[PDB]
Amino acid sequence: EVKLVESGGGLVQSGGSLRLSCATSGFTFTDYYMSWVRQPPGKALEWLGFIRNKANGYTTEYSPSVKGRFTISRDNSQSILYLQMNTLRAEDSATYYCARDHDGYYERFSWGQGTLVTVSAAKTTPPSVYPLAPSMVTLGCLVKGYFPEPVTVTWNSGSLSSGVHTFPAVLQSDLYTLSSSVTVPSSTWPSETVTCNVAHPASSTKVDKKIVP
Amino acid sequence: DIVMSQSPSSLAVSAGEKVTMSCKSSQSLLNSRTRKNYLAWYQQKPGQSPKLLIYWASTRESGVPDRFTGSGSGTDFTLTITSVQAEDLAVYYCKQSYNLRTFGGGTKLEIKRADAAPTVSIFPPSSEQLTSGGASVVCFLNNFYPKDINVKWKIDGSERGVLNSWTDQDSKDSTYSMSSTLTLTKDEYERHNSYTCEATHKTSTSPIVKSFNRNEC
Ligand SMILES: C=CCO[C@]1(C(=O)O)C[C@@H](O[C@]2(C(=O)O)C[C@@H](O)[C@@H](O)[C@@H]([C@H](O)CO)O2)C=C([C@H](O)CO)O1
Ligand SMILES: [Zn+2]
Ligand SMILES: [Zn+2]
Repeated sequence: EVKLVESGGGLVQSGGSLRLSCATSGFTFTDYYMSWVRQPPGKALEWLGFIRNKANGYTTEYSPSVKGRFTISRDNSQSILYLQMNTLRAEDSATYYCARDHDGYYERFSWGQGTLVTVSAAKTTPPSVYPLAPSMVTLGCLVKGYFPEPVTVTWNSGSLSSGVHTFPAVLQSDLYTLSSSVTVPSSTWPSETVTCNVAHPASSTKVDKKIVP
Repeated sequence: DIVMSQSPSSLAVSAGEKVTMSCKSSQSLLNSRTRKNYLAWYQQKPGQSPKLLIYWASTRESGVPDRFTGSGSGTDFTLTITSVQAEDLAVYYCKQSYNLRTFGGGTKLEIKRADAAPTVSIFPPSSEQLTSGGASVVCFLNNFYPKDINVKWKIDGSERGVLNSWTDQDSKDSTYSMSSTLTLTKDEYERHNSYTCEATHKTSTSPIVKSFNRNEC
């Protein structure tokens, strides 16, 4: 099983620097070129650069959009890919993906989950998490007033996923708010517990909020 | 340089129907030596990373359903989906790898389905919010189609700090959902009694009305 996992994303100020990592497994790392691609919220994918395989001396190439400012490197002992970003600007705010690239034969990117980078002067603000309690019954959690993105919301630690709607965050007055609804049979709540699990990585916030009648 | 362009920007198609989308390069992607077109297609479902579907213009990656077919050559390429399914909702990107790599701007595919009325639910502010001086009232309008919908808030019968958010289309039932949040100060919240979310959607000339009264909490 191939695995690519980005890390390093978060909040950084304009003019500042940040380095992302991409840990890989499940394939012969040195045989492969590796690319970085980014995606601003709601916008298209943008290829940023690659680092070639061993046969090609692990050389780098970059899009003109970031050449001179971004640097790619790799650790071939541990199979980790890196992206060094300098002189960051608002336009660099995006989800950054690593992707496995060329092996000398195939033309394809055979991707990580992505790590979100936010370039802003705003401070880190943890969310407030509030329960939403009133056949089938609908419950929810309001995740209010946080910065930067993202947050994650699960219900009963992942065991409720069907009947879940998580509403995209919207920015108002320099803070994000999102909500999530879960719909279950009335026979099961409040008989059984329903809990939303909320995380905000920027503030290392972890919240479990039980929906109480 | 190599400019990649896609068409359409977006479209909607009913389940079972055929989808056709296009990708153009400013320069031929046909490599003389290998005789292959260096053009790949990726599918990006809501909240997910892109996934490889097609490469070398027409080679379908293992695990990808047969209903996806890549075609074309040189400067012009096509991704065709036959018998589209609800789960095919996604943005589709083409990407050249002839000279470094460049993505097109994507085609957003939505799924058309039968009109569906929303299920509306309203939620009073929690005591844990009120204690800090704020009062948010939330209304969920769930599983409707089409996407256009109107929400009005009424307080003591009078129309009125509102945060609206729509989900992406659902991959299973092709509906939308939206959340509407009205936020007041506790002081203002305590001056009124009836809080009402009213949803008007083309599925009925009657608004769906959900309310609660502060005195009943
Ligand atoms: C970099 C100079 C020559 O590179 C080629 C060549 O024969 O021209 C091709 C090259 O592969 C790449 C590359 O730039 O590294 C990546 C590949 O995915 C594709 O983009 C091709 C491009 O289509 C050109 O053919 O370029 C690799 C080298 C060989 O490894 C050795 O020289 O050859
Ligand atoms: Zn639903
Ligand atoms: Zn008033």
